[PDB]
Amino acid sequence: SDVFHLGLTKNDLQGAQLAIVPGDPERVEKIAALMDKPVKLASHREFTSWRAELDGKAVIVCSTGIGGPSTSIAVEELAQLGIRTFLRIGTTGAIQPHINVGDVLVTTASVRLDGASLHFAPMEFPAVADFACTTALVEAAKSIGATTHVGVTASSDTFYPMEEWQAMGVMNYEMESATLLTMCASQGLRAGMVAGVIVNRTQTESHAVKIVVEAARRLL
Amino acid sequence: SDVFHLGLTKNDLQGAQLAIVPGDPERVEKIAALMDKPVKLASHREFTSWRAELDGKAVIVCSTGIGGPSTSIAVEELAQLGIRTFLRIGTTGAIQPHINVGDVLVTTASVRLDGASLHFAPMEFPAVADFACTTALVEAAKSIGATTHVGVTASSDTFYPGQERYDTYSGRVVRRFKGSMEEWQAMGVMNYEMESATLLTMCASQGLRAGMVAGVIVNRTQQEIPNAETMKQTESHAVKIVVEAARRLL
Amino acid sequence: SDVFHLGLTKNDLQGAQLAIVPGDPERVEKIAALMDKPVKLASHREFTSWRAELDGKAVIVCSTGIGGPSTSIAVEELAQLGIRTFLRIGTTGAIQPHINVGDVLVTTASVRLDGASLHFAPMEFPAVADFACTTALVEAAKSIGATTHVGVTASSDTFYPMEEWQAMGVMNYEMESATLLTMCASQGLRAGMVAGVIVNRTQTESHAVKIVVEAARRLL
Amino acid sequence: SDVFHLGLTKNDLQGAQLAIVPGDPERVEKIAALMDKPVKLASHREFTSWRAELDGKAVIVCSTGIGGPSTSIAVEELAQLGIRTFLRIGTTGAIQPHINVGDVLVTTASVRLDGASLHFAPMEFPAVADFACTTALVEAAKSIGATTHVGVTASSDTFYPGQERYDTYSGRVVRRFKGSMEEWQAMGVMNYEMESATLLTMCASQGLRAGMVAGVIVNRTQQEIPNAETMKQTESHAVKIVVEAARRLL
Amino acid sequence: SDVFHLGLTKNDLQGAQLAIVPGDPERVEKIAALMDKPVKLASHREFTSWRAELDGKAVIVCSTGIGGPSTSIAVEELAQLGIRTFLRIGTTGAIQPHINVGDVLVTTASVRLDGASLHFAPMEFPAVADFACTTALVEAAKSIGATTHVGVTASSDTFYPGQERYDTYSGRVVRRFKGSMEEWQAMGVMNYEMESATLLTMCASQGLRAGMVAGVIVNRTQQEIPNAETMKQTESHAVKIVVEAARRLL
Amino acid sequence: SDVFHLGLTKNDLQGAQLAIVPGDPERVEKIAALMDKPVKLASHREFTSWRAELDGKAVIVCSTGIGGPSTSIAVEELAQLGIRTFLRIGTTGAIQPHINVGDVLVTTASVRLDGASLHFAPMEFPAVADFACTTALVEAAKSIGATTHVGVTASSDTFYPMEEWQAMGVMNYEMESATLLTMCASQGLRAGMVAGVIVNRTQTESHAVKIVVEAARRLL
Repeated sequence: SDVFHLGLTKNDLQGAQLAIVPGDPERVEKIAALMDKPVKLASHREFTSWRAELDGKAVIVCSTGIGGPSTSIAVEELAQLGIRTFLRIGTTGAIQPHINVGDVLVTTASVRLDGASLHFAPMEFPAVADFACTTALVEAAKSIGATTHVGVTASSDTFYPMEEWQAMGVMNYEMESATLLTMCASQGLRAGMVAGVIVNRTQTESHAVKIVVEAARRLL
Repeated sequence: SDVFHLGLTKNDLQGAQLAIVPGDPERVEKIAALMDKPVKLASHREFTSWRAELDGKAVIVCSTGIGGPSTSIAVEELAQLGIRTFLRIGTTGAIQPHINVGDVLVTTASVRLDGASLHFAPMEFPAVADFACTTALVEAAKSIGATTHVGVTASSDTFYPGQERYDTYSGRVVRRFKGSMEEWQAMGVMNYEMESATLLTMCASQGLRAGMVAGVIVNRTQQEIPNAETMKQTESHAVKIVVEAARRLL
Repeated sequence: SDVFHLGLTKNDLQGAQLAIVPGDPERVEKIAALMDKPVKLASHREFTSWRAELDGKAVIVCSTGIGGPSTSIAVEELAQLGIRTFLRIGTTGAIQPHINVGDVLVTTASVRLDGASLHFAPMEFPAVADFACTTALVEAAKSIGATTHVGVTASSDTFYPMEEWQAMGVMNYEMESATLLTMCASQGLRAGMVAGVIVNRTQTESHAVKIVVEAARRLL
Repeated sequence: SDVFHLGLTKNDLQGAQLAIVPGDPERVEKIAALMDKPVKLASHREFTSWRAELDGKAVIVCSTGIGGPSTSIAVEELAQLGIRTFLRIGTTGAIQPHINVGDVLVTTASVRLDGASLHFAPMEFPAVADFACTTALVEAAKSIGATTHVGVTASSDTFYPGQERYDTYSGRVVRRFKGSMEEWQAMGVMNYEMESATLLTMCASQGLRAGMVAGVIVNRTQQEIPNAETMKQTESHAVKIVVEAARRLL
Repeated sequence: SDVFHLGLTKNDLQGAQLAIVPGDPERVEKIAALMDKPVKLASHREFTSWRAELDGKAVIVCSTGIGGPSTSIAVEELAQLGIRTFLRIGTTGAIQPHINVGDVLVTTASVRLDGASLHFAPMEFPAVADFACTTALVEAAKSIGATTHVGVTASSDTFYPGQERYDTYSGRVVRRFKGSMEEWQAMGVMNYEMESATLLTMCASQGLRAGMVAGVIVNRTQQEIPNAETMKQTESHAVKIVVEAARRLL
Repeated sequence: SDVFHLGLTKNDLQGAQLAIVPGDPERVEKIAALMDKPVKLASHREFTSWRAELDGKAVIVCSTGIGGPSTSIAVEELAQLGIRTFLRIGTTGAIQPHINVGDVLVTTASVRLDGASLHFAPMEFPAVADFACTTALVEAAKSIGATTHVGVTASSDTFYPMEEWQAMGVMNYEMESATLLTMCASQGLRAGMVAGVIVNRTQTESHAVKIVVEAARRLL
């Protein structure tokens, strides 16, 4: 009602200033289930949103869809509704031999191989994560005894179609973080990014979900 | 289960070689309804598929989702499934003052303001529609009596700054897109959308045929706002066009 | 007199709103000869112009010279004199095995490998042909029984100095269409492009000349 | 018949190793006339060639046509024919208020606003003139008593938008060239033309020598218009300079 | 003599695996002074090195010089010498009105307005600081009671036009940087400097750890000018921070 | 005092309108020693400046440091203090087989492989030397019987980390000339560049120092 795509009003958010933004609706419900007073708000196209409460404060969980373009819509419209901190959780493969399936990756910054990040800042600007959010993710991962790696993620527009990134120390590949981190860092919004390792070519997801919620708690 | 995202098998398509591709899964059923024997195949994320019949030949209707990355997945997997002709149907706003709500747009080629197309051809390559598809769309529009505009669409990786919108959280657009809307207007660009640069570039570079039609449901450059029922009536006409276009391409 | 290079006045055009623009003077005379009341108007540098009449309406035939830069001068100065539709005819080689010497190519759009097109629009803008002009060329080719292929053409600044274009379905190579199509599509002018196949590495020009004239007729 | 466009054989050149290259074939005869025993070799499209003698050595005079693509053809084929030194003669407008009609410009290097040069060297490579050629041109100008300016020229693939002209059909220039003329003016660029980026880049990158001189026949930044006969007199002086430059390079 | 510019041998470092890297050789001694047993190793050009001890472990302090090219030399040679952690200390101006003289800046990542970083990773790669280094710097600042800002720095190959300064000889800035300062301000960039894009990109892409802290000594966006002694006191605090950060990284 | 880095006033220059700008302090002293009334003015960071006199006119010698960025500071601040002509002297290797150790290279223009030149003009603008300065360097080299080559130099941001430049006739590699030539040619300042060949992979520095001084003399 207040926004073009999400089908939400400011009032729906009950003062929420933080959102957790996974890609998929099934993951949204799982995340909200970990919190208090979970309520489904809306479901339009790729954007399924729930509301919940952490330490007496409202938090929103909203799916992004696939890629920077849909992610860009979700984040902008949530910011219009008052959210100032965004935490993404995903699941990925790793490209480094020492990263084990079951490990947790906290992204400090992303390689900008997407198209949407350029709609926010020129290529020379860093797709960097917020320091508070990065710290909270690392703390919450240690809190549940997760094995954690912290570093750079490669972010692109294609799922499928060179070992330069490995030689440069890149941890993993995904499709959304470049847009998310760039759009937030260049517009006065805080953003964090965490992922669970589900596969590694050189070689247990509920953890990342718990970690993102517990991180959110430290940021309220 | 033959493909990685759509949850479809080759046999499910019943030899179908043309697909109609809306963005929104809510629209899949209602366009399948215009055809014979509509059946719901699968529904996974924003990829909802239905199969139907037109003049005795199997046709698929499948949603793409929002943006080029999502669209590329849909197109790639359906191509694997044997689809060789893709007709995009949409609803859009216009960027020219003389284009009215209720008009129909057929896109000859797109301005590539996206990222995913670059994975299929370099920027020098044109995001051009197939001649046969474009002709069928133009002829179905005219047979229906629609007011039709044929030309260039700007295809953007974002709904907000790539479309030079200022009524946003930050109120700012990066220099690349500052003044960009006036530029496209002066160049004769008809409209903005978010999926066509990917669709048209990947099909033109891979021996597949694609076209795109859209109904105008709003115009940012006009003061008058669109009527409630006229927006729903423009959507039904666009749907009619795409089906009647498909009939000529079978 | 009215323009910098062509040596023409508005009055010279006698109301003409369409021009056929081949590269070479010998081709201009050949094209004008097919029409009624052919008259040579001027010859300065690369630009040799004739006037003629089709169905009682004035049409101009004007040579462009070699490449986007000279082509850009001819088209601009003809537009200043009132032309709003431009049809190019050339002769080329093909790069696709199924294209035969004697076949006719109608270009829907061009790969922009030239420099001059960038003086009109940034690289992301399509070097696309006008739909009416494209339709008229295809119709006129069928009218005389020509074997016709319709698709993308590669357009560059060099005649001589990778099989990526073939793998991408590109029909042929030339030097002028990118500038022509981009400059017209970005400035509210209609343009079409047709060529006769004179050679094919993977392997009868009067036809293309007749086709361009008959196409012009349908566009008046 | 040794080359593909000029319609010339090696023997036709009589061992000539320097060529004077105007753009317009109308100018070929009149510069050949300043030299001994002028003979018309060939004339095909805008490639008109004449041969002459200077201090007993054979010299060629050949037109290039308009733009880099045309020029590249001329230079490439003449290089094949054994030409190793190229002197460009032209007439030009100036872009600086203090450069007067009747002045002479010798170009040290060019701003590469063209496409064809990129086929010979990447953009990082300078479109720089040969030192010996530049020196000869500067010395011939001074010996004649010409008012001479030595510096950078902007070389454009277009006469209109690349030169930021607004008095055109559309009245618009793409953002790349909006404000570009004021930029070059502030950087000390002398003039605009259309062939030098190609000429200078291809010669500098291939072990060939090139220079360029031009007579100023107009100035867009001045209110006064040029006299009729002063434009023809500036052209004859420029021609004189290039011949006298050629004498020192033989 | 093990390296080509610093005039240092491996053994000179005494197994040191962390280095503090100021720009100015005048600052090398005074930061080495905060530590145990400071000794002057070498001094060649703007590469002055001192060694010291912190909690019993050898530490190096080495100047980088001005700009990315100079810095790349220092970092490369020290890396060869076995340094694996680099902490940059500087003094800087701010570009945000709410950042006050005497505040401290810890850089999370840098805008890459330089050339040398491109030799280590493509532009798409982020000029990002190490998490452990950034954490140590932030914690040392807070332990000291400093007012701290954590975020993005713009790193430029020039002090004047890349920082959009107009009070220069020419008074002009090339279009790329015209309006650029307002752009960075709106994006939340804290400050300008000249070495970090190179430092952070080369370390992040080569398995080395780097961070950067700086004391604010001036603010172009504020009318009030900085006090004389407050500039020297901000410098001593920054130095304190970097040493105390180093203690946690050993 | 008048400038941010160099520690100089206008008065320090005593009317000087030409500077010789080598990279290193040891070279500055050597150059000033060749002239009359040499006086050290200042030494801050990379910038060590001396004043001297040639034919009764003041000249400054000031070191630049390594690379375009430091060079850019020195040249700008000297221009603010009234210098309008700059001559660089260096020592380099050659990449052409016919260039001998002991030969002298006068650069007409540079390949722009640096980052700082772009802060002054876009890539299409030539990193070209001033004609007067180039002429004076060639004359002064002939004056002492030096073997001289005149042509293009490649200029980059890295000392260490393809034979395209050789095939294109490039004489040598260094790190400063691109910034110097571009920044001067685009801002109404004259600049020249000369170097002595100290090594050649395909195969006596005081000369270049004498040559730069004698060149300066001709430009006053």
